[PDB]
Amino acid sequence: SELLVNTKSGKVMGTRVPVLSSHISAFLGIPFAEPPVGNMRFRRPEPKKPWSGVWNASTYPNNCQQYVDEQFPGFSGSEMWNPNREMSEDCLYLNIWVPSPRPKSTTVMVWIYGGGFYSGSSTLDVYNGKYLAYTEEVVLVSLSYRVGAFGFLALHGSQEAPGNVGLLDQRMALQWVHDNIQFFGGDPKTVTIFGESAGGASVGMHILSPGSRDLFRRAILQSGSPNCPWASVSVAEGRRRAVELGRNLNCNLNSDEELIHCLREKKPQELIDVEWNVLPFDSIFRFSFVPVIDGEFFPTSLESMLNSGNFKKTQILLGVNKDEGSFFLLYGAPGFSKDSESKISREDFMSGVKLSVPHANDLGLDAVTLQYTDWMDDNNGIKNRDGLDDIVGDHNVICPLMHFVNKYTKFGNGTYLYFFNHRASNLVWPEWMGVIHGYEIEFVFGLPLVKELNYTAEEEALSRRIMHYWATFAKTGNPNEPHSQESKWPLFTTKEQKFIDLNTEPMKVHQRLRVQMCVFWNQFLPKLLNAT
Amino acid sequence: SELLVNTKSGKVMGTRVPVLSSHISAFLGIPFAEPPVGNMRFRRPEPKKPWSGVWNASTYPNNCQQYVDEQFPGFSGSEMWNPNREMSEDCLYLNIWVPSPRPKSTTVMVWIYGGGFYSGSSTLDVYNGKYLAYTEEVVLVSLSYRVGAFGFLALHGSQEAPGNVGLLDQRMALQWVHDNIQFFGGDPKTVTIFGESAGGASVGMHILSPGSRDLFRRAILQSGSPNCPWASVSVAEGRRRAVELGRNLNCNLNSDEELIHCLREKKPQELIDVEWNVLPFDSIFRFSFVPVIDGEFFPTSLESMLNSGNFKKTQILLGVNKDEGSFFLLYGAPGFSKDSESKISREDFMSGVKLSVPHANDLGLDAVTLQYTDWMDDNNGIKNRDGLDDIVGDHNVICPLMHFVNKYTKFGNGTYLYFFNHRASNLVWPEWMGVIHGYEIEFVFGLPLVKELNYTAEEEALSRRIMHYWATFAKTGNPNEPSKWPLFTTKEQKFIDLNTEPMKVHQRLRVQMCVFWNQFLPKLLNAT
Ligand SMILES: C[As+](C)(C)CCO[C@@H](c1ccccc1[N+](=O)O)C(F)(F)F
Ligand SMILES: C[As+](C)(C)CCO[C@@H](c1ccccc1[N+](=O)O)C(F)(F)F
Ligand SMILES: C[As+](C)(C)CCO[C@@H](c1ccccc1[N+](=O)O)C(F)(F)F
Ligand SMILES: C[As+](C)(C)CCO[C@@H](c1ccccc1[N+](=O)O)C(F)(F)F
Ligand SMILES: [Cl-]
Repeated sequence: SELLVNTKSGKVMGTRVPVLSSHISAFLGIPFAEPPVGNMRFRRPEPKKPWSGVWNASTYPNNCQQYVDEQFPGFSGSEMWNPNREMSEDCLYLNIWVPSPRPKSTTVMVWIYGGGFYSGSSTLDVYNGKYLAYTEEVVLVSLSYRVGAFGFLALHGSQEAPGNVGLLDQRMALQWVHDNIQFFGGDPKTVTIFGESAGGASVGMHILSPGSRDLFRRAILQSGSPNCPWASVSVAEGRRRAVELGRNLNCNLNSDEELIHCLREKKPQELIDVEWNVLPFDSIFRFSFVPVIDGEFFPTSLESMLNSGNFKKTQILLGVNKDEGSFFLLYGAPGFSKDSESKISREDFMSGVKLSVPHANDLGLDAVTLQYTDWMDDNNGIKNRDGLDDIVGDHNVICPLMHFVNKYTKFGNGTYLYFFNHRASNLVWPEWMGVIHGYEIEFVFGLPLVKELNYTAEEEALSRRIMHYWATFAKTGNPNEPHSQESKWPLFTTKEQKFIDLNTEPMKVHQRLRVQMCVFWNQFLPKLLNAT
Repeated sequence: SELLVNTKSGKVMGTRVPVLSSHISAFLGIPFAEPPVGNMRFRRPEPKKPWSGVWNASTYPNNCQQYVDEQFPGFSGSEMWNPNREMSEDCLYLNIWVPSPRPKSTTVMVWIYGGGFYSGSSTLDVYNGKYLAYTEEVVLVSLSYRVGAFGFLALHGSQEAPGNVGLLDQRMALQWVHDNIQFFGGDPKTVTIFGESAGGASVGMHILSPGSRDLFRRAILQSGSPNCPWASVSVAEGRRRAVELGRNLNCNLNSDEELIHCLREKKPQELIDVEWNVLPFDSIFRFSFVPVIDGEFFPTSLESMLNSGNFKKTQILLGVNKDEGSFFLLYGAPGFSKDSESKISREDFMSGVKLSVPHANDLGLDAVTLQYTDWMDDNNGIKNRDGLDDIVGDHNVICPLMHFVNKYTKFGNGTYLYFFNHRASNLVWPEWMGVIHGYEIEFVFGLPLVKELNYTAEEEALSRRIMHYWATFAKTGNPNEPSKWPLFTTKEQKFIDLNTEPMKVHQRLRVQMCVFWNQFLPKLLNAT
């Protein structure tokens, strides 16, 4: 049977699912690690021990314990990102979509959801992997990993809560894929890991980490890169936060042993409820428990590894969306509302840049402000809104990614950069938010191909070319089909620095994506701040 | 006679001079102070001792000892600024242009030449005051003052070379006008001091200095203000340079009096020959001997005086020209040439910014560069040129003056700001240089009216209105006679363009770049 598979660990029974007037195979909730529960909470994940009999893999598994967004209850625009299954610590599972009839040894794509390393689920409606698998005939894998404290509590020196275990869960799902994807018609030698936001950062951390390097061939990073300011902390910062987490729950703080034993006695939701209390400053686009530069999963600073070319050499495809910042300003900055134009006064702009660049001293904030203010028209609420938007998106996403692409390229074997700037005709968020962080995803997953979701014809077409670029990149390492008559996404090179827009207009090639502002964020500000 | 005048210090005989198919009286080289020579070198000026008989004021006096420019021998665009008379240390004279028939108690305008405090003359063809006096019926005065070491050698604490004597010379010329201009038909209660560059700066120093306030009514500042980076130094920096001059002429440096007596024994040119060697940085738009914040001519810091409103409260009219920096890049920056578009490479740009902002550290230089560079097209030679042309102009002239204008307006009684962006049709300098530092002057003095100088008909008209604004301001404190030039206010910050096209009103003159230069960069440099 097409739906029964003999994996290394045990047998698996999938389910046939309809997809655009056809069908394909799905294997949902397949375990790839022993449940990280009880005294195992905060520990490195252990391989799932073999099982006898058939594993029912016909339904999505649990989502990991995480903070649920309740800003807009019942609003589809936000809840579309919330867990849609029972949360549980027993959440280490992956999902596979296999074309029917089963392919021989085809391209694999592994999806690593984002969500600031504090949230995310593999089961969301926007991650339904059937359309992409079916349309591009690839084997699509959806993995999961512990988020928040559960996946990132870092008490360096301790083997009970070493940190980076959520990144280690990802690696184990990858190893799983490497050991078994062949039984599903996938080529373990041609696996592309791709992810958005903390998912794009994860992908890049696997490109850097020596222990993850050989578990994949190529990589795709969307709206996130490993060196993002919010994607990692030092061992000290990691330890301070874990200690503060304990102080927040009246834990014994004599030793890591006692602190850790204490935390393992708290119910999940108890940790979640104080999770945000450990951050250094009041801010936006900052998350509590994230990867740590431990000298193990990450041998040295991300920067030195990047400067010395100490990373996996291969082809990467990555890009950003036009308004990566709006989502965050809406949730945590004064002046912004989802029920208005959110025109920002000069006062709100000032408090806004402070909430956005939390680590900056006075001189630093002055420089940012100077950088994003039109002093001829400084009371213009629209300019102030768009100004703060760009601040948040340039600082947290775009410039850190450009820094990364520019470094990676000196050593890599092929880079393709994109700027997604298409505002969906059916977006549920207000107009001022633009092409929001996370909204190219529905195009990558081909949701526009399901007529009942009301996308325009041209949107279906955009979705089809994006999936084709992705899959084609995945199979070959170049998004372009050889000897094709269509316009060509050119190679990004350190000398030319070319990239394309991704929208419904005919492709356009541009150069030096946001250089001005990125020269500021990547070179100048860092210096100004170092000078102190 | 109309040409014979009894002054307080003595009798003076002027001379009749033609002007636009007509005539007016001219009184040239009237002495307003004892020649500051010999033992008097570097000292405060002493009032001119009265004389018996009649003083021959029919020809221009000597120009003060100064570094003559030889960058372009023969070339008129540069030589028009060099001394056109013999240089001497006996150079403290002033010139008066009086309309004929002699007016009664009329408006006076006193001109103060510039040239970074190291040069300048009262006799240049472009300062001939006959056109302005005749056309507007004002008594026009051009005074002079010691420049370079002779006017600003500063060994604070000594009476042999206290510093600021050149500013004290200007002040004495003002006292003279105050005590005598009435005898020439001028109203001492309606004296306007105006000047450009070091001259525009001087004007502001007299607005600041308590000792100079009651000697004039109003002020006009052209492309210069007191707080310009190049217009002053501290008592220590002043002393450091004075000592370094001695070290350069192998002088005994045991004490101030000894160092001084030694500098007095040198021939004028010997001092001039080592003048630039005392600058601490390798740069442009920087001059060796300049005013010193001594606590006497200037009570406190220029800024504290500005913040506390400690200065003369009156009306002021000032402005800048579009391309202040070009003159300076041409002379001292690589890449620039009088005979080419002077397109600048990225490398000549980096060095050019280091030459323009000599005090800033690396972080500072980065902020400057970041600010004036278009990174999507960083190898554009024209943007690099125009870009460097703005740095030097914004830093040295435009932003220091906008800072001044905004501090002054908080306490003042009326501000009028202009932006001069017309390029003379007959300019001898290359197009890339634009509207150069000092070229509004020919318009303020109405040279466009003398037909043989070949200015367009519309340039004569631009000159005519500029002169009328100046004189009308001088006379009433408002350049408008009952299209208006609106008042500048801290809320609106309005100013006008001064060109051939119909007047246009703008707001917030170069606010973007000046927020950088006046607020951000200073802070950056202090912190780091
Ligand atoms: C494809 As998503 C990385 C789950 C887009 C939204 O997620 C952001 C976010 C940003 C600003 C406000 C709220 C949220 N949110 O609720 O998820 C965050 F934080 F997860 F990264
Ligand atoms: C006690 As809280 C007001 C959930 C700490 C941070 O809150 C952020 C936030 C809240 C929810 C998802 C993402 C973010 N963020 O990325 O900053 C914001 F925006 F509300 F301040
Ligand atoms: C009305 As003027 C203030 C005597 C014209 C420019 O003079 C500048 C200058 C700037 C750059 C190069 C050369 C010179 N120059 O020979 O005078 C300086 F220095 F006098 F102010
Ligand atoms: C030994 As030299 C080459 C007379 C030091 C300064 O020289 C300036 C300069 C020379 C003549 C008039 C004005 C300036 N200036 O304002 O900087 C420049 F430009 F030549 F370097
Ligand atoms: Cl003495």
